[PDB]
Amino acid sequence: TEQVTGATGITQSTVTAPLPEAVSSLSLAPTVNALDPWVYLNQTEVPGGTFTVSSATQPGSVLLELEISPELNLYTSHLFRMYAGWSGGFSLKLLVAGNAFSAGKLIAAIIPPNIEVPNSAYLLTGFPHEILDFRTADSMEIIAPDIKNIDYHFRGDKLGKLVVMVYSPLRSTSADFEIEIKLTSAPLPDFKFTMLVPPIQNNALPIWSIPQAPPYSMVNPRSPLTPVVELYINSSYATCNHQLGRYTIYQGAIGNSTFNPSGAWTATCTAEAGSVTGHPNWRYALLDLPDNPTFDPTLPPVPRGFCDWGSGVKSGNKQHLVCFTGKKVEGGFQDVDTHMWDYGDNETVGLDNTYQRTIYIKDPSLEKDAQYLVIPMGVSGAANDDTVQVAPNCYGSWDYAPTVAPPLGEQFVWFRSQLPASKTTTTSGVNSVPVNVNALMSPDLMCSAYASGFPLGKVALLDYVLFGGSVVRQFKLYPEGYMTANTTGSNTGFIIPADGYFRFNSWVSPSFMISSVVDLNL
Amino acid sequence: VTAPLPEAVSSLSLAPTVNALDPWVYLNQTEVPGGTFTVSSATQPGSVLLELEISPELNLYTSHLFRMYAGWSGGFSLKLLVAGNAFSAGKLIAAIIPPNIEVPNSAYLLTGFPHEILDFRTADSMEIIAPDIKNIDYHFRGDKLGKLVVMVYSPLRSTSADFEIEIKLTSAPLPDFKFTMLVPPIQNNALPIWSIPQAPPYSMVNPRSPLTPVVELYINSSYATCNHQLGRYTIYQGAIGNSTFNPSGAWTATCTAEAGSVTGHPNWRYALLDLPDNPTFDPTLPPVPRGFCDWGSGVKSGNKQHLVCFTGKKVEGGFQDVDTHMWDYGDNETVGLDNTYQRTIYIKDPSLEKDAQYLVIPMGVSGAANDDTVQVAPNCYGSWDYAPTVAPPLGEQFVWFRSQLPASKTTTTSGVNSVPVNVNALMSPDLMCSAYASGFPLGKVALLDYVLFGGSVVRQFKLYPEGYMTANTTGSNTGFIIPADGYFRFNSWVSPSFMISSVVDLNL
Amino acid sequence: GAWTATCTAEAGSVTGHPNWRYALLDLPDNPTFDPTLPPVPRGFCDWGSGVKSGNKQHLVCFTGKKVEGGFQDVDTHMWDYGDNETVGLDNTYQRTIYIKDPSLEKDAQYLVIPMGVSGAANDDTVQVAPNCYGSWDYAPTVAPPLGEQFVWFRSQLPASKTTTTSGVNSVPVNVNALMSPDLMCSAYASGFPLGKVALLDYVLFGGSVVRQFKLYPEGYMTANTTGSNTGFIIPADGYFRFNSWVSPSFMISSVVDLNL
Amino acid sequence: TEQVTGATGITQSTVTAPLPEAVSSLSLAPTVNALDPWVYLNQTEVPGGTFTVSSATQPGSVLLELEISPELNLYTSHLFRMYAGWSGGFSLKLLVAGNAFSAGKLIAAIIPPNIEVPNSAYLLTGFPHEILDFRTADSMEIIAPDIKNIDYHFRGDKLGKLVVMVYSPLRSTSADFEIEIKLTSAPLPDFKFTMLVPPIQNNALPIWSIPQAPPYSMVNPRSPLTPVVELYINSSYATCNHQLGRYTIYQGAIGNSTFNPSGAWTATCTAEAGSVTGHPNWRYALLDLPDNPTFDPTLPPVPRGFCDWGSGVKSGNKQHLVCFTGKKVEGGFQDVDTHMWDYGDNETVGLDNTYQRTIYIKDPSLEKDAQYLVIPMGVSGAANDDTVQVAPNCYGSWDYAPTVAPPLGEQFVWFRSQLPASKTTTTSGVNSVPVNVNALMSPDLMCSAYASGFPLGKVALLDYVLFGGSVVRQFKLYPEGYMTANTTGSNTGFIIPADGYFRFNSWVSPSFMISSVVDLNL
Amino acid sequence: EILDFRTADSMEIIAPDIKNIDYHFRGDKLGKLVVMVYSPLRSTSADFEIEIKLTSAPLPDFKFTMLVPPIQNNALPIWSIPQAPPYSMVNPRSPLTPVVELYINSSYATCNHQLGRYTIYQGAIGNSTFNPS
Repeated sequence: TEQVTGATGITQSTVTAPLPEAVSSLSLAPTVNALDPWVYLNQTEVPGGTFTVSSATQPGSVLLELEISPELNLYTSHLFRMYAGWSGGFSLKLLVAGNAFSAGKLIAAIIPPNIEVPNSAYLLTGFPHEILDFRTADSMEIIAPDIKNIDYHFRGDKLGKLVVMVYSPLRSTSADFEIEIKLTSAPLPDFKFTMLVPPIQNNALPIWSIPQAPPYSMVNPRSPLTPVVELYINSSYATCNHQLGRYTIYQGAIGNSTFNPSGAWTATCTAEAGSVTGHPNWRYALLDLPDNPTFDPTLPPVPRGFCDWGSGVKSGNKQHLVCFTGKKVEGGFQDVDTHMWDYGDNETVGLDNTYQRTIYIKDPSLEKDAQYLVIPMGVSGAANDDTVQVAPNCYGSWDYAPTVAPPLGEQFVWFRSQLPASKTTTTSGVNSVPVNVNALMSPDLMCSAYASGFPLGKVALLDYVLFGGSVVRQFKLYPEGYMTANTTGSNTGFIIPADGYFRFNSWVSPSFMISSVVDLNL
Repeated sequence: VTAPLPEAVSSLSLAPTVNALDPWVYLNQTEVPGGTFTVSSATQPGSVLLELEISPELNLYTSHLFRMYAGWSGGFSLKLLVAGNAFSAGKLIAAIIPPNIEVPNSAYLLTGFPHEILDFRTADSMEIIAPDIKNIDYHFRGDKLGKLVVMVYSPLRSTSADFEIEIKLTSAPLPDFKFTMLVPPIQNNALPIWSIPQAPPYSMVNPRSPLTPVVELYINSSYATCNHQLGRYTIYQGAIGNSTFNPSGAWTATCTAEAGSVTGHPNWRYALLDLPDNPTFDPTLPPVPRGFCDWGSGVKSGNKQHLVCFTGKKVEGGFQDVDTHMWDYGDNETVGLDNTYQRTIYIKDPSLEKDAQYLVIPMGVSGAANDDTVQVAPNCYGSWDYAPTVAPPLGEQFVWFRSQLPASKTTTTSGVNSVPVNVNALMSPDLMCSAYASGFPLGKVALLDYVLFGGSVVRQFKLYPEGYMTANTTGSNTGFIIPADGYFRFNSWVSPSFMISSVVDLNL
Repeated sequence: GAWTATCTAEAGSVTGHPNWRYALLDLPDNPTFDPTLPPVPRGFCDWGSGVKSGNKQHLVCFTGKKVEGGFQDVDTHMWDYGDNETVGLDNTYQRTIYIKDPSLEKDAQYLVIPMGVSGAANDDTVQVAPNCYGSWDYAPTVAPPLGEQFVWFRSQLPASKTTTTSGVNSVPVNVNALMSPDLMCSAYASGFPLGKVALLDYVLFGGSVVRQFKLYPEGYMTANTTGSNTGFIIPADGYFRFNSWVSPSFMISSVVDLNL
Repeated sequence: TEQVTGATGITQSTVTAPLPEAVSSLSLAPTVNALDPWVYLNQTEVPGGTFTVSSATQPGSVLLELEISPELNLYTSHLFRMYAGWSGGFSLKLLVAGNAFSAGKLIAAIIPPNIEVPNSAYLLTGFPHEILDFRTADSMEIIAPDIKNIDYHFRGDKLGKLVVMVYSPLRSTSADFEIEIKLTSAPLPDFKFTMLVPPIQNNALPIWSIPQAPPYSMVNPRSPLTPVVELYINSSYATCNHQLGRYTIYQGAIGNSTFNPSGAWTATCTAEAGSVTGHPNWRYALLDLPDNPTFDPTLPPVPRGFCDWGSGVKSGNKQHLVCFTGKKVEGGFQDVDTHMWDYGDNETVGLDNTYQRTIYIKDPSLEKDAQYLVIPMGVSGAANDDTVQVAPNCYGSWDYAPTVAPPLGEQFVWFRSQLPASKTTTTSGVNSVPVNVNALMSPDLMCSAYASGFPLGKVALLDYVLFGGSVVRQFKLYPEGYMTANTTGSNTGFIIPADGYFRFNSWVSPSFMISSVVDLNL
Repeated sequence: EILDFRTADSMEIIAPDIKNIDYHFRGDKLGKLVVMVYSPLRSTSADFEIEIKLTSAPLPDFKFTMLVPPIQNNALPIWSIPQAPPYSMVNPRSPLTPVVELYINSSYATCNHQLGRYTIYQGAIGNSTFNPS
């Protein structure tokens, strides 16, 4: 069908099925559960279906990739949580923003299941497909068939994918009119469910309901016992090699990450003899691991969720970590006092800043092979926020969290925590300096995330309401744990408030660029 | 096509009295109150531009009749007008929202609802019938209502025009639409038409600076946000904070004046404001007397910043030897007290009597204080529902009621010399007059025409329910002025997101 | 806003009791002294304390020499209207006014804050506004229809006496205003039916006690009163509410006993 | 109906009647005079029907306002002069300039009679109406009905109005393409006249024929006996408070304005005793008013059309007015001689510069209560063109002409007159200085205006032909008397020639802005 | 409907059941019947209170539904008081002393007692108890 615009211009509401539909008989299905007709009639936006194509996007890179599955339409996905088996295709719609002054083509091809998706103008046309002009636009209705060899799917079956790619780049220099694409779908008339079953499955919940709580209520994994004073963003902090604050939906807490940071914040050491030749006698001590009684590489080499300060790579007499320390005694501990301690030993690499039992202790009179408390508390010496930020190098094979960096153009938003500075009037020899701690992610959000497991291949785009809805920033939360925001400026000290009320916006693809922009320089 | 969901004529048999309407009301078409919004490339995707409800408010004729009637039924034939251009890129999807049903943030989900779409480029408006979804034979007053939600089916990719598009909605009750239960024409619902009496702003009063006529209107980018108390008013909540409908009466005040001296620098003496309105210093009622003062000259300036005041010892019959005296708020040397809202204040008089009421007339300001300093109202923190600090939506600036404050100098050694300054009042009770007279449609903004030269020049301002007016400004300047000729006039109801078509060049 | 005012303060000497000097009110609203526009600045004052009292009756005022930026030495000063010794000028509306200050500069603007009264002046004396005659369509004098009395907005004016020899001491008195702009607010908002008087109910004790008043289009409010008293007062609790449109001849069913 | 443009673009010739037509039976009409069919077929431009809408015009302000009456179409109006009663509607056409690159809507609503016309996008849609797009344009044919409660109108009946307003503002930044709107009309087939009557009525003549005469032939009311040396324009001369040169079509000559300025230029005074304390003894004198023998406020306080120089507000020994003066004697006057005279007295305000009998006279030996001639002649002292321009302040209740200022953007064009300077070689004590006089309007034009009374609510747009048609300026003549031109520059000394040949262009609304522009700076 | 005091004949006004719903449950919002003095007693020659009684009867269409056991929290239309002399009643202020008589005193303008106070809705108020003894 075709229609003219308000005046001039021409827009086509194309409908076609690039690949024929082979409706299954559902004979093997024990019971073919029907479905509400108004669901077929109604259309919904596919998760991650909103991809924007500008004149800068390279031609050939795929912008959208959807598995033909009940997850496409919200209603069908929610029902699929009720049922067990599903069948039938989907009527996907491509809503395009056509102006008749733009110039370019997009191509939508249905990739069969178990077939790799290529990304190039060439080499992608082979698949059954359709080409949409940007000047025509308006709702190319793709009848995405249900490519099947079994009569109806069970959970986990590999599924065909619809992929949209820039067929011909946008070039019309009408002053950078980007084209936004919305994709919607709904079950085809042939779609049917089967085998009703209690509604608890592995489905990612179609909408993840964010508990309306503020960040300052959240705990700081790297700095428990310290409220999250504000959310924070820095350009310099490219990567994050932390092991205490790191959680993911799939693998759970990683490395030293724990869901009770305050609970595990404490640790103990055996205080083995010997010391390095530093001006203050730094007696060695080995952290005792309740979970690793038999020291082996596959488990962590330090107590779960112990410490992540990692002040200096070669910190000698300039930087230190300060901690309460007391000798274990009947009941509790003996005269617990603050002391300047360090990871491993400065004298040797691989131990200067790593994760191992061996650690410096300021206490000159540290008893040989006596259990000693250690509370990392804070930092002293010449440390600063960035020196704290760099976590110690973790090595071995103890499933430690790999260091990660945000996608180009985005930056890691952190849960900034203000660390009080403890200073002694008497000559205890130790004076913690004011410092701050940044946490990649807090377990509180991750709890609701685990409840509403992310849909595979999608990314939680959470918009952060700050001033009662007047100001709404947008942070992209990745399933790996880190949260990122699209930033244009280049500043290290830019701040975000801690008003709260995180809310779920929609499911977007990792490549998706946040429409909202945070000017760090501003 | 035109009707995504066919209307279900209700038999109304349950209605005690079927109140028909003039057929010509159905025949005629007209724009709807508040059904005006601006869509622009700067708009955020997935953000509902506008939300309505199938209700007699859609048609102004139907609303006017609704003031007479208690019950009503039927949908609304709605026609959507687009101020589009050829360069425009995008489509609009309007999805009728049955009551109790939530609205998805995505157009791909809005498509499921009974909807209908046009193109920005096409000129002929599209007609969408928005049926009334009823679970009862007819609809009483105050019940939940199905919503009409307009969403940009496609945002502005080309954006070659780079100027927003105006949308206006027209509605018509369906032939099946019927009223019932005739009642006296007095309803809490907002009147479709707001009639603003012609009163020049100078004819209005300045809450911040009584006794000084509003000399002009002011615009300033520097004054990004408003934290004032006296000026603020609200259509719904009435007066907020210290603000009162009589700034003149509340201007006077007094303090018990306990015999105490300043601690950091004992050149001043401490006095506590009595609270006739608040019998006891409660954390919920205002800490300062109703409508007293919000100069906030000093932030930490113990001496350089000072407020003037006519002060006198209280005696039988009246006060004593009322003389100018310079004063401050709380403890200048104290954090949380140098500039806050509480009883303690500075007093210049070296001699202050132990617990004697002193007249307090804030009068004016002294020292190095300036307009910028006074514009910053004292920071007040507590649990007495202080008036919240507000700022205009991005792209719009506050318009204030500028007032001129005369200076006062003394040759004799009274030690007080009031520096000349200006004052800015957020809103006027004289405009709240007609505001309260005619209610605001919920979640809608009044668009006011301000006429200066007998109609030759008009400035359009948005007046929000919160009580603050804004103007679209392309430029950025600090000292921009607007005359006080007057003749405020109501234009239309617009959504808060609406952008004023007219623009004001501040750099001019 | 109109309360403040200024006078050119020309070099004129008082007659009768010396030590006072004449001053002319400047007319920012009225550029030039005209027989049609008001002779005094808009909304200046109408105290009219004295009728022929050269010294017994007087008005207080905060006055200061006008200079760049602002006024100078704003101090209380005793003042009056026109020529207290002159018939047709003692109590009228003309730029000429008494000034207590012995030192008045030749043609310098002075701040004029009418503030309050002084001397023998009392509430009755202030209640009599100065007689104004001319062609400037001054507000006509009005009286209530027989059997009804005006209801006024009483206000309290604090006194002020000085220990230092400033020579000015304000006597405490009250003030009565015929109508309030805060009520004319809604009056203008909703016009009056032609030739009809609004009958409004005034509620004092949360509805326990009500008082019916008529609000005439001329601005004055009246109440039917069987008794006759001078000092009768009514609480200011509030809650004015419109009852019904009535003809001017209407007699309020409710009655207020003044002797009570 | 619809039609495409030369290529692309789309234009609609809409026809519709927003309000139904109720044709009267004309039963009560004694005789229903028919009307020439070709008049119905033919279309004409309505007076004031050419209103231009640009992207700067505020949305909401009404641009056009036409009473549905025979005055709309020229032919019908001229016939209506022949007849007595009229009936029937009109087919109004909206000719729009649509480009398909513009963007905006205008709204035309038929206001019923005796109903106030509002001006706002909202609050105006209630009336029966139609919305025209600027991209479609081309002749929306509005069938303006004849809203009647009487079967056929008599003269003076209130009539419904068609009002056109900016429904949606023009914004298309195609480099300031303003849109010009022409409105034309013609009687509907039902239109009929009745009761033929001799053709002399109160109708404004449909076209006002300007007598082809030059300004220098015109007289200068403020300075008779002095030819109008040129037409003149000044930025500084904002308002005009003159009482000698002021005429209007409706109320006739106002204040001291007279149709024989030269005839009344003379006056006489009684020369009452007393003088002010100025260095030269300025004897007082009271002007005798033939029309005001009993001095009363309602009539003027000075002789009709006496004097308007008004040199100085506080002119003492620096400025004066000079006039021939002679003592009345048997026959004529005794030794009439020039003398420096003044309005009222400098010593007092309200008399310094006002209109009253009392006036200064230079003559030291001015006889008490002796009639004396006064001929204002010219000016002396330190006067200049602008000091002369300011007329004296007029006060009282003698129906004096109110001071007026032009609409914003326009300026008062004047009839500049060059005043010869009389200088005495002998010590007569008086020396007139060269000066000029500006006149708001001359009675000569107003004579033809009275003949062709202006249509109510319209303004005479007269184009001034100067160089034989090569140069044609445009001056808007308001019925109040003043003539104005749209000026862009800001200069006080800009001049217009006195070639002549004023010609009538068309009837425009007061809000109308002259298309032609005069650059004062140029 | 409007009635005049002077007339003795009763005026019948039908009080319709305004329903936005098929039928009412217990506790729903209901249309109110309001009686107001249309014109005041300006004459006041009587100066005595005029008593008003209201009588009602269900309209023919009036109908019930959903039979249920007869127990509801609503107040009974008729209140039955056992015949008990006040001296047979107990005095909270002074137990052990029978209520000798009922007392009126103009001087006792207001009551500030705690023990005596009782409330139908709130039961005992302040120190008051159902067993003063």
